[PDB]
Amino acid sequence: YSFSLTTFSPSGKLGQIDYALTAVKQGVTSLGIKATNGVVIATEKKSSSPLAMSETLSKVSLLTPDIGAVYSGMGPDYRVLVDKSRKVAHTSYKRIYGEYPPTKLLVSEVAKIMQEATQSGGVRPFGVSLLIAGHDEFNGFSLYQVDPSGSYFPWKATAIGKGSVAAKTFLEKRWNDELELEDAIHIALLTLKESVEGEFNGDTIELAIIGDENPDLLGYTGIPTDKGPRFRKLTSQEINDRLEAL
Amino acid sequence: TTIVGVKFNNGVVIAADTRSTQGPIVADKNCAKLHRISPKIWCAGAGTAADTEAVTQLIGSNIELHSLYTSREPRVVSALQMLKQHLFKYQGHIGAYLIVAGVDPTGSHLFSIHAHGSTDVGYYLSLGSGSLAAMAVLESHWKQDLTKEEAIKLASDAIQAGIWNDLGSGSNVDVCVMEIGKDAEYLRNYLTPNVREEKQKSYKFPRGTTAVLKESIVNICDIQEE
Amino acid sequence: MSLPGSKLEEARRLVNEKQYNEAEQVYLSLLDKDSSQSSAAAGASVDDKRRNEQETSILELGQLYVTMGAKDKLREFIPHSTEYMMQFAKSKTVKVLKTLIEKFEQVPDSLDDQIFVCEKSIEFAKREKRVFLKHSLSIKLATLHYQKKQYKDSLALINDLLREFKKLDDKPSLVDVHLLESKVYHKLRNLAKSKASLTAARTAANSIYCPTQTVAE
Amino acid sequence: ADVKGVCTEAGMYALRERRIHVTQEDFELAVGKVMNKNQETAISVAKLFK
Amino acid sequence: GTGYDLSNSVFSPDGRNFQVEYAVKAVENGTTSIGIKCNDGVVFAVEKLITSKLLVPQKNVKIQVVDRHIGCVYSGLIPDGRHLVNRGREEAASFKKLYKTPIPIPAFADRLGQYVQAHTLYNSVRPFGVSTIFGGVDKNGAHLYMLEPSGSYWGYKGAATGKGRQSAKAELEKLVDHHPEGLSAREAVKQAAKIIYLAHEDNKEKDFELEISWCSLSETNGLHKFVKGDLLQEAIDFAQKEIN
Amino acid sequence: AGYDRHITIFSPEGRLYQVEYAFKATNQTNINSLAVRGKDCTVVISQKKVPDKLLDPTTVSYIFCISRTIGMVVNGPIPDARNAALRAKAEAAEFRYKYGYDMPCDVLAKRMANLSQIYTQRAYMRPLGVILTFVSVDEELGPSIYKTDPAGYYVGYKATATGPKQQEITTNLENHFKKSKIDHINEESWEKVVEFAITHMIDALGTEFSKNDLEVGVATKDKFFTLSAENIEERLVAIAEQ
Amino acid sequence: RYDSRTTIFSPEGRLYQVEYALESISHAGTAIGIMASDGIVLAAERKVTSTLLEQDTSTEKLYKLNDKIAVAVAGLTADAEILINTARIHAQNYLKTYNEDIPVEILVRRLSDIKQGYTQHGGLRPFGVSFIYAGYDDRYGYQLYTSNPSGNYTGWKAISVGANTSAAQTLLQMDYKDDMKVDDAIELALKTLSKTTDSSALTYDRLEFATIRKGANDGEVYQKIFKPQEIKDILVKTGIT
Repeated sequence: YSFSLTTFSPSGKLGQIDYALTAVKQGVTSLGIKATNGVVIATEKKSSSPLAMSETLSKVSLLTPDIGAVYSGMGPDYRVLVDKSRKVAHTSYKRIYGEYPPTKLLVSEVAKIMQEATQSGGVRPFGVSLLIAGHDEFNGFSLYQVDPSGSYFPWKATAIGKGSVAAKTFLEKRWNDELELEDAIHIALLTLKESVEGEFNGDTIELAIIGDENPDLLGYTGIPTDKGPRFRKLTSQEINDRLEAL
Repeated sequence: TTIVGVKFNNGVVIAADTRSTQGPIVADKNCAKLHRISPKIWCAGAGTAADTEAVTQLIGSNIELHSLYTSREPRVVSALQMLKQHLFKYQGHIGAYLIVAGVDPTGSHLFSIHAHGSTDVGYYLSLGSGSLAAMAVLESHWKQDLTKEEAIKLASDAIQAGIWNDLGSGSNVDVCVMEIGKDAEYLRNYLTPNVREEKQKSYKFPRGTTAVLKESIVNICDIQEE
Repeated sequence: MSLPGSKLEEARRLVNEKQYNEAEQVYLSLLDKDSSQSSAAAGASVDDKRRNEQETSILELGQLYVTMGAKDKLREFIPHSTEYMMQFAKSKTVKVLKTLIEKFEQVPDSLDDQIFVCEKSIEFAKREKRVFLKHSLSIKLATLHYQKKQYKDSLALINDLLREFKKLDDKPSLVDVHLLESKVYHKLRNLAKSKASLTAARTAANSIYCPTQTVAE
Repeated sequence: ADVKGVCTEAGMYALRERRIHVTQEDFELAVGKVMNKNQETAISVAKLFK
Repeated sequence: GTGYDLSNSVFSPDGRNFQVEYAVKAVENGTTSIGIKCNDGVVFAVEKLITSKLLVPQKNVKIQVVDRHIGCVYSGLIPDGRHLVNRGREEAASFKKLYKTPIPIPAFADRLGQYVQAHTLYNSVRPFGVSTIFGGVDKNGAHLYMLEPSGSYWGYKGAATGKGRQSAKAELEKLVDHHPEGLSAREAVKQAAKIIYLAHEDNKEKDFELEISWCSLSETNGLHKFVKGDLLQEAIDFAQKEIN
Repeated sequence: AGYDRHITIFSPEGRLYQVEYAFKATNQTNINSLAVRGKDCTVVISQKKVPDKLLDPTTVSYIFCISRTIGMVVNGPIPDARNAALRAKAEAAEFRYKYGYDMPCDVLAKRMANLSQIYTQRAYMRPLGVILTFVSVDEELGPSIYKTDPAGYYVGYKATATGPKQQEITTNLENHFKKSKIDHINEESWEKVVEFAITHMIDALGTEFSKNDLEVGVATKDKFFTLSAENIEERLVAIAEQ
Repeated sequence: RYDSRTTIFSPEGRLYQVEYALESISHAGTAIGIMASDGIVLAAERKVTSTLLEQDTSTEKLYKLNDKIAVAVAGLTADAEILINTARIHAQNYLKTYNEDIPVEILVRRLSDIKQGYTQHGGLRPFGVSFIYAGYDDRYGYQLYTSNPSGNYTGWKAISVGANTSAAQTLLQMDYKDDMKVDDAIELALKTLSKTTDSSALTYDRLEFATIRKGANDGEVYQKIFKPQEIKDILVKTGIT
């Protein structure tokens, strides 16, 4: 029943999908909050030893300059799948469309890599549920959750991982229909400090935004006609700033 | 077309004209001959416009993919080697001539690459139709070690001689200055040698000066219930 | 940016090296220079967009208050900073106003003032503002009645708040409420409910999300 | 079976409270706990994902 | 225990692959193979049991040659060891075409260890179950390895495997003691024989035939060849003399 | 109950029992490795345990030269040690001619790690039981240590240790970095950074070392070499002498 | 026992895996088509919801496969996703080759083979998707079908798939009218959706809607997906809100 990708259950569904979901819940807590001019995405880092460099873990990886991600679930699965995601994005949708793809479209490709890893029995699907946030000039700022069940959902605010259930009511309570990015950045840290305490500090919590265009990150100038990276990773020093004013 | 590169101490400049000719007729008066491989690598195209355009795009996506993968700054050095490989595979059945230059942490580099897969390094290069006309200007007027100032002046001078003696090189000069650890400066239409001459009559007339037979609306959108 | 910077430095040199007397005049200029920024009749003195200046102004005016040595004058200034708060008409008020009051609690300003300032903020903070701003002020008001030794007035407020936040409890902030209440009851000299509230605060500190200060308490 | 246990949990919250009266805030917590727990038997919001 | 065999890629909780340990046990039932490395050579000797006294004598070898300079002898199943040497001849031959020189002994060690490792890594093949002692002489002098069915190898001053590894490792252990210097390949021919003779008291039910081979830089021109004739008879006389 | 007789089939906790029994196969040769960062070098010192006297010790090793500027130290078993070493070498080669420059410590470790994930993704290969730690001084990152695990998890480090008695090594290192308040060793030649790694390992294990019982690989700026037993010996009386 | 792979039958000539695949369907929300000679309404219900699930920016249970045929989805949305792409690709292949927008029959028959194919050949999983195909072709006019996950099809005048298939079917056939109106067809879908679904109030955000009509301006075929606000207004009219 539960226990092949091939076998359907009496009430249906594959069990491997359910067990892969279990994996996510053993993960770390990542959460996203949509503001009216951004999306803030936040997660923490752990590594066991403190002798570990924390700036070497990849968990906030830009897929494109327009679209950042986090995960909860398996660490190994992330790096591989981020790698694959990027590769597909240029083949199907940057050699054709001529620019880095839509937030909606790219979320569908990611789901399609998962889906292929469910169809082929003896091959497990990815351990991760990602949050993929981005911007496009048609559908605006957007936020998604793409599950290891190969389905994706759009969301207003969401959290995934172990601490998800505690975070979601904070999100219900504290979300309002009109927010700024700066009130979202503070709400993001506040909620994430529920997930852990005794170790939360600006050098071990990794937090980024997909906000407004920044020509500061564009790296070539004197071309006004294109936009710069929507994405911005905030440094360790910024994360400490926001944690003091909170 | 004409393309030059001038190596200087604190970076490298790549200049190329805006006109594109496909036969004896001018395809475009203004259209870019500075294609973007990566934010710190730029290159200009010569030869058949289609082959250069396609190649730059193909290699460009791979070097942006590489930057993310190696989690460090895009090398000029990566780019050339990968590009060279790409060129080899067709066996010279692709007609791309390029000057690629950039700044990376290994420093500034200025390369020439041919359709065959012959590869060269100098401290001053050119390729294209009007390469012989610019080459003369570089060898004489260049010396080893330059400031920003002298490099930009010498680059626009070479294209400018290009326009005046080369048929396929025309119109304006677009210059891109890549200094080591600084933003590329894309200075669109830095130099004009000859501005436009206007036409001497107005050619706009009333309607019915051109005959109509039928007038129709063609669809482009979906109707409602009205 | 440049100008407010210079004015600030200039008053500061006088304070410590010549006299306070001369610094008052510069302090007057700091208030006018801020007033223009706040109501934006020059784009905040940088044109177009308010920019950096919108923030710069409220920050440097709370630096001014605190300097400074308590004065009779200083009393009068502080609950009128809530008019200045609404003047910008922004949602980034919430964070600065929390700090702002925190500055005023530290320097003692006698019985009436600390409580009087806080009630004025709360009026404006339920005009159209957040639930978040409101609760942070409520924890503070409760602390103020305790420090003046008002145990009826302290205990009654703690009850009006809490019963609604039992229905919506998701806050790391109610550990603080629980601790105040326990102190209240201890100093009215009943141990029945001094005991009952210390247990509560301890239950609230099982899920661990407490600052240093909170555990110390 | 859920709904007799809601009443058991509420009456145990109400003991902590120490009142003859059982307030409705106790019946807000009892539902929020019985309900949360049955969404962990369904392994998150799996109905959504199928 | 039970479980985690029946597969050849399945990890045990202890951290092992059971079936791969059962390989070594098959190698133990195989006949005794030793190599004694020498200061300007290597000597390989092997105990070839006599199925019945109808066997043709000195016409069946478990010694096989690889390229023209690398000796190999296997203990374990006789045909498995054959199959693994054929693959080895093709690999030594590809190296040889490609670079226009004979193999290094470290080169071969790497390549063989990848082919044994390949069959422990996949689910549709049974891992090998042979050890194969090999070595020879190169530029860098003489070298000797012994490759286990687990796909493990190291150099050895001297190596033994098979039923007689109990006796043979002990004799070799005396050999290093009596000679830390190296021992000439000639005197090691006579030595090779005594070692086998005492290792044949673990397979005493049957009779044996002694075949010695060698490869020596100065007494074989870097080339591997069977030791026969007068050299082979002298070693017999040596082993016979001291056993009684 | 199903769920380490298969590579891909999950447990009802969302763990892969079989993959984790590979994190537990790294004790099979029972050696310890330490690699630490100096200020112009990366040092790795791991045991060389030559068990038998029938073995020649100079072919016993775990430190592999991968490339001009790249070494790798193996903890765990020999058969998989060699498979890890060829793939990293093979990839080192591929990167240089394809992309026309040397290979950094990140680029290699990420690629092997992704490769481990692929081997766990299929049920047509197994994971290996080996822990890989890459050592280099990188072209623009300087001293770098990247540990690649059997699942394909990687994290960088100031210092890492591996093996059975790794925990004993780990407290000694933690206390050093805590007290110093730097993420480096400030000794300004590699000959004393090597001495420092020997020093901590003697104290942790409680054992003396000798010439045959250590292996030392040294990544220096723009070059790499693994030290002979007699050079290790010079280091060992430098410790003893103060 | 026989609850394994697909080659094997049960001795009762049942392939358990097609039977279970049917049962997959009623663990995702109700989906109803009602055919009328004035048009077809397709109406669907969300499997679950929360207060911060965004569902006003996109559809995800109503997909256009082409410009005259569209589908409602009930079942696993992952299984659905691949089959919708394959359907849509084929829909345009037909366009390229014949210069006509693909007939409803050719498209259902294609997908019936494909579903069947994943059960019949190899080791691949069967699909557990029910698509209500609602189309126009200039042969048969207006057309409704539905396809089983089993890999066969039947034409309908009304059908319900998804959760609560039996009840939702019963209320539909009880009040069905042979000629109907498009407007009444929309009303009968809300009336049924209320009693079958265990959500307390029936909200615009728990509904997706699309209508396919040729009677909203003739000469042309107009696919009108209802936006949230149109859905929100029509609940008022029927007095549920």
